[PDB]
Amino acid sequence: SRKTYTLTDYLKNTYRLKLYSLRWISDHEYLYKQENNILVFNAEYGNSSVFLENSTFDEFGHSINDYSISPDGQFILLEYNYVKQWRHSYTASYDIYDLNKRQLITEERIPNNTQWVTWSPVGHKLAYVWNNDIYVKIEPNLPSYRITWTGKEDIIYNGITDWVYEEEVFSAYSALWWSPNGTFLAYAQFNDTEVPLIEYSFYSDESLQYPKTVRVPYPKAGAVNPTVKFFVVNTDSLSSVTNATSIQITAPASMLIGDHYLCDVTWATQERISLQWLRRIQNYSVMDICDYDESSGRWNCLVARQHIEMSTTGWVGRFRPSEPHFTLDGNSFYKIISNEEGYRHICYFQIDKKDCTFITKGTWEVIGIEALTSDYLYYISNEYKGMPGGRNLYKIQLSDYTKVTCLSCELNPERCQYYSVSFSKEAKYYQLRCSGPGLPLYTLHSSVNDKGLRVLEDNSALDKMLQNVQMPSKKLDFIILNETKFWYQMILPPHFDKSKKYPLLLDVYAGPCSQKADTVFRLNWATYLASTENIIVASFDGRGSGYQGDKIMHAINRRLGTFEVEDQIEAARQFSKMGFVDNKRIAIWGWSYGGYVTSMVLGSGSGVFKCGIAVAPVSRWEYYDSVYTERYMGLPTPEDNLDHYRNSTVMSRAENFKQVEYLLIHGTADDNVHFQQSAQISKALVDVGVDFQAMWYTDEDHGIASSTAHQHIYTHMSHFIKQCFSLP
Amino acid sequence: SRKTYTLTDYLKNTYRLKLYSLRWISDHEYLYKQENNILVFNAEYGNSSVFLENSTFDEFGHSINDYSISPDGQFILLEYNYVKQWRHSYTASYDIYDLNKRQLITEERIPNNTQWVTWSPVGHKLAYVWNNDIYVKIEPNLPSYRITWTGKEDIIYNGITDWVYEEEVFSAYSALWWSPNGTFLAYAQFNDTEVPLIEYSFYSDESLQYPKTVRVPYPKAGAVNPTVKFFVVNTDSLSSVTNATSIQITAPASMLIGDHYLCDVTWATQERISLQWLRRIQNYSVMDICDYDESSGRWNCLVARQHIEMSTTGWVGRFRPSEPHFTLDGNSFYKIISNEEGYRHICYFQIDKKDCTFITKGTWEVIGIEALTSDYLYYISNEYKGMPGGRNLYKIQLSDYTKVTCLSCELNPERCQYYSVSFSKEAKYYQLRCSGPGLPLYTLHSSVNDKGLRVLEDNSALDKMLQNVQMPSKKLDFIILNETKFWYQMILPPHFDKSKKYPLLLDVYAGPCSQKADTVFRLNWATYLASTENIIVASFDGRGSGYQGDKIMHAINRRLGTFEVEDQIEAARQFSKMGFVDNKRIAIWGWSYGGYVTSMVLGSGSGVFKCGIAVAPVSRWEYYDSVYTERYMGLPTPEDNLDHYRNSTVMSRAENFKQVEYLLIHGTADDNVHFQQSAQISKALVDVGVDFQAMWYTDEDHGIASSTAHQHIYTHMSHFIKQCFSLP
Amino acid sequence: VECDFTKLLSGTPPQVYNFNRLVFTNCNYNLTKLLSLFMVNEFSCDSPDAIARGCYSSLTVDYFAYPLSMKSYMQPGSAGVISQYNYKQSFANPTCRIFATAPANLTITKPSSYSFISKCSRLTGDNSHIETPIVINPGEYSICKNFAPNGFSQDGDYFTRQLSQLEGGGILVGVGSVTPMTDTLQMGFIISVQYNSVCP
Ligand SMILES: *[C@@H]1O[C@H](CO)[C@@H](O[C@@H]2O[C@H](CO)[C@@H](O[C@@H]3O[C@H](CO)[C@@H](O)[C@H](O)[C@@H]3O)[C@H](O)[C@H]2NC(C)=O)[C@H](O)[C@H]1NC(C)=O
Ligand SMILES: *[C@@H]1O[C@H](CO)[C@@H](O[C@@H]2O[C@H](CO)[C@@H](O)[C@H](O)[C@H]2NC(C)=O)[C@H](O)[C@H]1NC(C)=O
Ligand SMILES: *[C@@H]1O[C@H](CO)[C@@H](O[C@@H]2O[C@H](CO)[C@@H](O)[C@H](O)[C@H]2NC(C)=O)[C@H](O)[C@H]1NC(C)=O
Ligand SMILES: *[C@@H]1O[C@H](CO)[C@@H](O[C@@H]2O[C@H](CO)[C@@H](O)[C@H](O)[C@H]2NC(C)=O)[C@H](O)[C@H]1NC(C)=O
Ligand SMILES: *[C@@H]1O[C@H](CO)[C@@H](O[C@@H]2O[C@H](CO)[C@@H](O)[C@H](O)[C@H]2NC(C)=O)[C@H](O)[C@H]1NC(C)=O
Ligand SMILES: *[C@@H]1O[C@H](CO)[C@@H](O[C@@H]2O[C@H](CO)[C@@H](O)[C@H](O)[C@H]2NC(C)=O)[C@H](O)[C@H]1NC(C)=O
Ligand SMILES: *[C@@H]1O[C@H](CO)[C@@H](O[C@@H]2O[C@H](CO)[C@@H](O)[C@H](O)[C@H]2NC(C)=O)[C@H](O)[C@H]1NC(C)=O
Ligand SMILES: *[C@@H]1O[C@H](CO)[C@@H](O[C@@H]2O[C@H](CO)[C@@H](O)[C@H](O)[C@H]2NC(C)=O)[C@H](O)[C@H]1NC(C)=O
Ligand SMILES: *[C@@H]1O[C@H](CO)[C@@H](O)[C@H](O)[C@H]1NC(C)=O
Ligand SMILES: *[C@@H]1O[C@H](CO)[C@@H](O)[C@H](O)[C@H]1NC(C)=O
Ligand SMILES: *[C@@H]1O[C@H](CO)[C@@H](O)[C@H](O)[C@H]1NC(C)=O
Ligand SMILES: *[C@@H]1O[C@H](CO)[C@@H](O)[C@H](O)[C@H]1NC(C)=O
Ligand SMILES: *[C@@H]1O[C@H](CO)[C@@H](O)[C@H](O)[C@H]1NC(C)=O
Ligand SMILES: *[C@@H]1O[C@H](CO)[C@@H](O)[C@H](O)[C@H]1NC(C)=O
Ligand SMILES: *[C@@H]1O[C@H](CO)[C@@H](O)[C@H](O)[C@H]1NC(C)=O
Ligand SMILES: *[C@@H]1O[C@H](CO)[C@@H](O)[C@H](O)[C@H]1NC(C)=O
Repeated sequence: SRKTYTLTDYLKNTYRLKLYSLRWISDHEYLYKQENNILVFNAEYGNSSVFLENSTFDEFGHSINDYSISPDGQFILLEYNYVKQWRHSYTASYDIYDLNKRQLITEERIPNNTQWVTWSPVGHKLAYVWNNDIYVKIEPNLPSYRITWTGKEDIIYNGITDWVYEEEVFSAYSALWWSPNGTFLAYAQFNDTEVPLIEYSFYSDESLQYPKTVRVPYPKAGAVNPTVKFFVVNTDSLSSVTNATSIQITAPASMLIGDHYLCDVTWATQERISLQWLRRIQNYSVMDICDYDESSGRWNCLVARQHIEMSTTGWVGRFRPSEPHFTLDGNSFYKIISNEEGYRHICYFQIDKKDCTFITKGTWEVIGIEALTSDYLYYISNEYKGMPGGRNLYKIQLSDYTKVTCLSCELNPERCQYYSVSFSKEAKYYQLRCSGPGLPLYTLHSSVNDKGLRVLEDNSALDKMLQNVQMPSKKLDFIILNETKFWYQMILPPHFDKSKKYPLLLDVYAGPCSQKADTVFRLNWATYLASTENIIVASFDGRGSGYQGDKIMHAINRRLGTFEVEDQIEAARQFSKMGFVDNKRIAIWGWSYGGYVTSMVLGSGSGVFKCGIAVAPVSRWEYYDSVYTERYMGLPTPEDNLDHYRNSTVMSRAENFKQVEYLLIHGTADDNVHFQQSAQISKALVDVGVDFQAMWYTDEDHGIASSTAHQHIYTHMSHFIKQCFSLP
Repeated sequence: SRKTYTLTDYLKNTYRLKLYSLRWISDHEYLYKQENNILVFNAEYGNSSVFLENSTFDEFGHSINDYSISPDGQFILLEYNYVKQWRHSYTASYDIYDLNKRQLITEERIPNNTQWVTWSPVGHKLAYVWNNDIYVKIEPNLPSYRITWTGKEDIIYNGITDWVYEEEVFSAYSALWWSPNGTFLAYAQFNDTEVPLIEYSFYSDESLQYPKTVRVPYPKAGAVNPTVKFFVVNTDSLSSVTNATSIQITAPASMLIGDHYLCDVTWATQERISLQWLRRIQNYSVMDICDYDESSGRWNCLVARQHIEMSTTGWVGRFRPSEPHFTLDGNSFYKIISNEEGYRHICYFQIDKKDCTFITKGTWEVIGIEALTSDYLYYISNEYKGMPGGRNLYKIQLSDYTKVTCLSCELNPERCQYYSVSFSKEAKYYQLRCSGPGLPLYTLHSSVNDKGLRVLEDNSALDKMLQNVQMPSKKLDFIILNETKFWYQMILPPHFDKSKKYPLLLDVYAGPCSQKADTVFRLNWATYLASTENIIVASFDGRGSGYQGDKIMHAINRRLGTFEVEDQIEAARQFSKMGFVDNKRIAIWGWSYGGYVTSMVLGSGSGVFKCGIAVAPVSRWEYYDSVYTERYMGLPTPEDNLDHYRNSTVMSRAENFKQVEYLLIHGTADDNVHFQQSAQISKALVDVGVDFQAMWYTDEDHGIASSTAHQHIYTHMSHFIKQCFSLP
Repeated sequence: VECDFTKLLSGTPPQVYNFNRLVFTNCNYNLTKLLSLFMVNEFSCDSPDAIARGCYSSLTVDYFAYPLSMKSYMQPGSAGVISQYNYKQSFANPTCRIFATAPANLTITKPSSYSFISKCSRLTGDNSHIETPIVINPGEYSICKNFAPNGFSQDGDYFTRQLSQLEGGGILVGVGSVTPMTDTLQMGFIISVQYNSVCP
């Protein structure tokens, strides 16, 4: 009996998954940072050159965490004084270091507390956002040019996104979109004036004797939403003697009748852009394609160029409507469009033609387009062996749509089944990063003949040190409940026997379009629970889970917290009726949405489960933000959906909590799911009179990412699980 | 066998203590609320006659809350729509009901959300505060006269105390003081402009989706205190055509050097008022006696009439300087000050001669002055058998100071030892309220010859119910320690034998001038712990406990958390070596300051204690309010006492918490001890990495007096105690 | 040259502690025109005829804002707070006092209010507990003059300043009261003169 995966092994990160992260600067080469040194690698022959040394790093007076490379390679951007604000937003200080002169630029440096700096795709044009204002530098040793004058703290955002767009719509802090050769700069301006504010106290270090109040514009469900504008400025005609001007590309006439969003921006060709707008009632999206007019100097958009995506059964897209992948000439594009049956597939589009011809067909979904040069299109799909939890890279000839070849199906079937790819500039070389059932293996390929040039990382040392530990297994299978295939995963303890009965902890997320039963290798809390405590950690993909067709995903439309809860309960019943699961030692835990599902499962009065953990759960859907709630539930007006808004609350079913043990953990400084929801849960549970456990984590975000708080919360959940299961 | 005192009996209040609350309205008549009927009683004869009917007030659509009687008996003041704001402050609606006409007066009603209404001591003058402004009504069916025009919400308080004065200085919401015959109205104005605010979120009922944030003017330790002004307005010269003029009485110039407080206001005679001021460094206080002249109408306070009280070793007074008790002529008064030996006793003072002559001496402290007539003076002291816990009533003769008669020493030696008194208007009668080792007993006496008239209440049915059930027994004794007796109490379980070792829970407050070993009969959580779980609950009075002389009380001056913690640890050591206490099952719990003492004992690393509860504890003394912290520690100024301010934090002892079990309970909407404090404790404990338990109670004040929250918190405390002691 | 009472009617009048001595009319002295424009409310001093005609040597004047609703503290013999702190009548020279009221004509500009120091005592001691009031000479200014000589805004204004040595070496506390403004301005004229150029 050798050693096991202990809790301190997970908390202290003793077994580290080695990551081979590279960035292509050209067709031929890429950069890999190793031993605090930047090295150029020629993909054809190996050829480990050198780009930067330790001398540049230690000659400065401050530590540097991240670097950025100019595309021409003549400049490097150094980032220091990192102060994180949100999940994607940050503020930092920057300085430009020249490589041709090997000297640091000291004239007109980037000011302190800069929100976002981006390089032009070609050349060395630099545009940065400071105090919610856009400044463009043609040269790093030249004064900046002011673009926007309407920036204001927590009111107007220019070139950057506010909270709700960054969290849900754009999934990034950047609202700047350069032209393909760095001529036009397209930015989005957000107005936050009627948006109501959330106020939570912030208890800082012990020196601060008065807690600060954090004021964040947070549009809750049914409240006012930010208004988005769009602008395009010309960087070629920038002069310091006059103000720069921008031309506002307005929404289509079908979008200005009501509230609208701006979900996707993509530069289609050298002089045209393709905006994608989405209605507040998120089942009607229109993509607007606009061409630059040289004669008038403005941007015109044609009605016939508009393309309309509709969803009668539910919402449009998976999370956001997918980005288009235009061709080289810009006269056609490829988009992920749901079929008539329901599955999402690639549809070949034309600019001036409404109809599109699908190029892929089946009972599988295309995850996303990656690259296309002139003749083959590379996409990721879950077609291989009918597994929605596995991803592989496929290529399809543009002329003949029947010609489909898999470049990652047969590379290593027993080890890698979850592929993610990164391509070069002209897509002649791609790096396959498989994270399947085996250890993550990194390879380098040439797209001309699809031959493996070399392996970049195969985790040999981790494979060496994993022989001394009893690693848990992982079984992926399905059950047929309502004449349909529903997949589930199980992390099983080592030396697993079907005769012996084990405790089962149901790790549940159950979010809309969420996959929890994929073949991804993980070293997490479930690994410790299976290896050390001998606890089966199981996940299920019920109704509402994505990558399985629109029939399964859109069954949860306008009814949240009903079908996923019964699906989790029925999955637990099937797991207990299989035979190797103890019927009296079933638990359930979750984070965010997972906590909400756990709360409704424990409050359902089913009696299957013994104890439950809800880490920062959602309590009432009026409390959560507008975009996420309104996408899957609609507006809470009295005549549309207020009944299920007031029927799908945790506090309405607090009477049934007396039969279960509840652990409620939430961070006080949480901005995604505020402390108000757990406060209301606690208030309802003490009004009914139910005994339960609780813990607040001060100055903690949604993820509880600080190392001390992360170790403490996982130790406390481990203690609660051990006490609930009557384990030593 | 027979039943025990269960937790359900304590929380549901099945064994209810019967009280006899009476209000004197004349020399020999007092009121009583029996069966929702106001009854006039006679002191000499005992016959009762009905004053107010049932149906005379329930004919309205709003249920009344409490009644206020005019001294002439012409009107009754009824209150309803009770809304609690702080511990003492509230807002309610009021209406006046006539008793001769027997109708309601709807001519000029008192407006809604009235803060504080008081009757004149004679006549039927009214003085109510609305929107922090003073309104005075000569007759209830007449228009009101506005006194103060400068009132503002959370800025200027006119006639009502702000937060800090109500909590610490005045211990009431009333800042209005009528003249003895209802001619002059004395009010104090509080300025809160430069004082910083405290922000805590208030997550209200589930319908509200955006939490409110509460703004309270809260001067912390080292912050800026509120500025007080004092005014007296003549109510006999009121007119409806001109504004009322208020004459301001300035503070003594000894206090104008720096910050100062107004701590006590007492009317001497019809034209003389005595003011007591307290310095910001609360060890120098002066009493200002002011006369009203007729030539100018200005209140003049002579320098020769000032009386100076100072303490060279600690702070003056017990909590605030003691109020004087003037004679009929107003040329002399009796006051409680500390003698040369350090014990509080009564001085005969003269308003022109500086020196005082002590009329009481010994090793005991006079608790308070109750009633003064020309022939005798009545006071309460802890002289009898030398027990500081006991209270008895004594009368001294003004002509001969060596003739002291005790009126409650031998009324019932084995039942009643903690006496409280309530004299009549002329102090011709006094109702004695004993609450000794036995059940509370309420007797009525006449001061003409000290003859017992009758027994108002003796709790007969409660005696039957308590002799049905097993109940714990108290025990009062002391230990020698460092040649100074320190008293303690122990609530022993029923059928208590010394041979069997019992678990100990050291119920601790240990506040400055706090008594925790008094002979008071209480039906509390400790009685449930002793009667059901067989837990010895103990309390101790170490250094800093009051009513034992200034040498004991002032040992903790400028040093908090270093002496009383050591005394609590030493008391636990002595209790463990008594013989009947299991050393491995000793716990500790406390409220507010008791939570701070518990946190410090657990962080001391002594190893005596196993687990600890600290509900709403004090963490750092720079977080508590200015008056309470600066009275016992001084300013956090880095040339005076910053070393002990930064040495007396719980967070400095966070590493030693690893050997004990910690339960941290706090209310989110607390105003006395903020949620910042427990947030900092939790942050330190998760930064060190100490496993501990926590619990938050939303929308709960410092008291946590809501029934559901009270039941839940005491059930959770019982669960934690039972799981810590492994009780069957 | 020719001189008269021209500087007394210029600008805002000061208060009783901020009194302005002025010496003029050395060559010629003008009679019964300041009394004509500003009528007299009382004339009693330790006669109008003796001060009206008769040559003199040096004439000084005293003027300050002084309401008629409070007049009895400043007497030849009195124990008022104004007499002890703010201003005391001088008896070294033949002097007479005059209290005047502004008529309906607005020739003079009104100040905010009438204010005067109620307490000008000195604090000294180990704990600053000994109190000693500072009486003032009839011909000297009160030492609390620097606490806002323009006036006191409210009734309870206290301003403190640590005194220099060469003055007592203790903390000085100055508290000044205020009376409400009347309908018209009101002047306190005090004229002192000693026995030769100042002649009618
Ligand atoms: C309650 O206290 C506050 C301050 O703690 C008082 O406000 C203060 O009012 C005075 C006027 O009486 C202000 O003085 C003025 O300041 C301005 C600007 O410097 C200056 O130009 C004027 O000549 C005059 O000196 C003072 O600044 C102000 N302090 C503040 C606002 O912080 C307030 O009056 C008090 N309440 C009552 C009812 O008196
Ligand atoms: C980057 O792209 C822009 C957009 O097409 C180019 O600008 C145009 O260049 C053509 C070729 O000379 C001119 O006829 C147009 O008048 C230009 N339009 C504008 C708006 O400038 C630009 O030349 C490209 N950059 C480079 C270096 O070639
Ligand atoms: C951001 O939005 C606010 C309102 O949501 C805009 O304020 C309005 O400005 C117009 C001027 O065109 C006025 O007529 C309205 O009365 C204003 N309304 C309010 C509520 O202030 C504001 O101009 C917008 N800012 C930007 C930069 O677009
Ligand atoms: C560019 O535009 C900005 C804003 O429209 C101008 O800045 C304003 O200039 C006026 C005077 O012309 C000032 O009164 C404002 O206070 C300025 N506002 C700000 C925010 O600075 C700026 O002058 C313009 N510059 C040029 C060269 O036209
Ligand atoms: C998008 O969703 C909304 C609400 O889910 C749909 O609006 C409803 O449409 C049905 C059918 O026309 C009506 O019976 C309802 O009264 C509508 N409700 C409201 C609140 O308007 C809308 O039709 C959907 N859009 C599309 C293109 O399917
Ligand atoms: C009593 O005093 C108050 C406060 O000074 C006076 O109310 C103010 O009067 C002035 C002058 O007319 C107005 O400009 C203000 O707007 C008034 N304030 C308020 C809050 O009413 C009031 O007039 C005085 N009453 C009498 C009879 O003199
Ligand atoms: C209440 O007490 C006051 C204070 O003495 C009385 O007011 C004085 O009464 C005397 C006669 O008793 C008069 O000579 C004074 O002029 C009064 N002074 C003032 C300022 O009013 C008042 O009379 C008493 N009221 C009652 C009803 O006894
Ligand atoms: C009240 O306490 C203050 C300080 O809290 C005492 O003042 C200090 O007394 C010592 C004694 O020599 C002096 O050395 C310090 O300079 C004093 N400090 C200050 C700020 O005054 C004071 O003695 C105490 N007793 C009183 C006022 O009676
Ligand atoms: C740079 O420093 C790192 C550690 O700071 C070291 O591992 C590496 O070998 C160094 N490289 C060079 C070229 O000095
Ligand atoms: C390696 O790369 C360098 C420049 O990156 C090139 O000059 C050299 O020829 C390469 N070596 C080969 C192709 O063997
Ligand atoms: C940023 O701050 C540092 C130190 O505070 C200063 O030296 C530097 O000049 C600042 N940057 C700019 C662009 O002013
Ligand atoms: C919500 O619950 C109520 C129960 O009072 C029910 O009548 C109503 O139909 C429900 N609405 C739904 C399920 O949409
Ligand atoms: C008044 O009400 C009480 C309780 O509401 C009731 O017991 C009593 O009989 C009523 N009548 C009288 C005359 O007290
Ligand atoms: C009690 O009776 C006496 C007469 O014996 C009477 O004067 C008195 O008013 C009565 N008391 C009450 C409260 O009615
Ligand atoms: C107080 O509120 C009640 C409720 O509407 C109203 O009837 C009453 O008139 C209010 N009081 C006043 C003085 O307006
Ligand atoms: C109090 O604090 C000072 C400085 O913070 C330190 O030097 C001293 O040792 C401390 N005293 C204690 C911990 O008793």
